[PDB]
Amino acid sequence: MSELEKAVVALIDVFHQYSGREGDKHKLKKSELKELINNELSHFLEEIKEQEVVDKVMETLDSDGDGECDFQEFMAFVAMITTACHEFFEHE
Amino acid sequence: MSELEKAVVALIDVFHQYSGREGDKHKLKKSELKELINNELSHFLEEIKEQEVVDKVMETLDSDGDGECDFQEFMAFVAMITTACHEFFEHE
Ligand SMILES: *C[C@H]1C(=O)[C@]23[C@H](O)[C@H]1CC[C@H]2[C@@]12CO[C@]3(O)[C@@H](O)[C@@H]1C(C)(C)CC[C@@H]2O
Ligand SMILES: *C[C@H]1C(=O)[C@]23[C@H](O)[C@H]1CC[C@H]2[C@@]12CO[C@]3(O)[C@@H](O)[C@@H]1C(C)(C)CC[C@@H]2O
Ligand SMILES: [Ca+2]
Ligand SMILES: [Ca+2]
Ligand SMILES: [Ca+2]
Ligand SMILES: [Ca+2]
Ligand SMILES: [Ca+2]
Ligand SMILES: [Ca+2]
Repeated sequence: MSELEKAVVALIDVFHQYSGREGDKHKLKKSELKELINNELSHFLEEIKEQEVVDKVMETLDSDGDGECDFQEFMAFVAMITTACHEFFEHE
Repeated sequence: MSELEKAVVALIDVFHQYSGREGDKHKLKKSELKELINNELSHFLEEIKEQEVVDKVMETLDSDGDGECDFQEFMAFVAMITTACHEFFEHE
């Protein structure tokens, strides 16, 4: 597989690992999203240590308003992060 | 870096490699997008061998209508592919 293909699979993998912990196995609840961010984005995002930060992050990502982050919403989050880093690294 | 973080960097890397070949170094023209798809998505997408396919792919991805695929448009493309694979692999 190419680096791009492996990246696609990694995105699916990490979402699977975290979404499947509790409740709906295909959505991230607050606790699952928090742990995904804290364990897997520790170099890109500040560690979440406050309930109010958990709440605001979910509120921002939950565009369909069901209180959880589904795969499409997770991809939008990944796009946000990647775009920020693209602009940072390319000086855009 | 986590697998998720490495994936983010890979997306930026592959876009950088292809966008920087010709013209605007931060957008993919038709030839650059074609080669990105053919070289880097050879296991996910059928190889593009026809001008009309190149044209339709760019037409679909070029949501701002400037004739090229920028980073945001590339991320939307990655989201399309990853979502398709997520649904395939999770039986969603
Ligand atoms: C690509 C990531 C990165 O290196 C950032 C962010 O996490 C994200 C884009 C913006 C980068 C920062 C903010 O945090 C970073 O981790 C850090 O490397 C960057 C510093 C060095 C703090 C400069 C600001 C920039 O926004
Ligand atoms: C995750 C990718 C994948 O494995 C696919 C696609 O490229 C994408 C999701 C859908 C998969 C297919 C179509 O092409 C694939 O490469 C292939 O593995 C899948 C087959 C086996 C052809 C079954 C249909 C499915 O849509
Ligand atoms: Ca869950
Ligand atoms: Ca939601
Ligand atoms: Ca939804
Ligand atoms: Ca270019
Ligand atoms: Ca465009
Ligand atoms: Ca644009």
